[PDB]
Amino acid sequence: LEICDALARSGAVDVIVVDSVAALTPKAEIEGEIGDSHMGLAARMMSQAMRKLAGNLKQSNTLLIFINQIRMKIGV
DNA sequence: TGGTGGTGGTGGTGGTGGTGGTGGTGG
Repeated sequence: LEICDALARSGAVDVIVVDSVAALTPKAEIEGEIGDSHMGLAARMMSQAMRKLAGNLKQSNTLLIFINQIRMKIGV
């Protein structure tokens, strides 16, 4: 996301794509171990990223495309 | 401040309908 931000700020690129938001691990998770909580870090990271990108995208007139994946909820 | 992610198949029910006639013996 910081590559995306620093690229958009320059006004050079006209389209950016992120191949899946289901692959953007938080840092602490990468260096931790399997089975740890790592509760809601991804959500906080994504919210901050949007809050900080919406408007730099506008100024630079860039179009940013996300791809996602389907998961299912238990207990519904 | 900010949400995650689907498990595992179970047990059989009921019987139908009959077809065809051979061969005379003693004065």
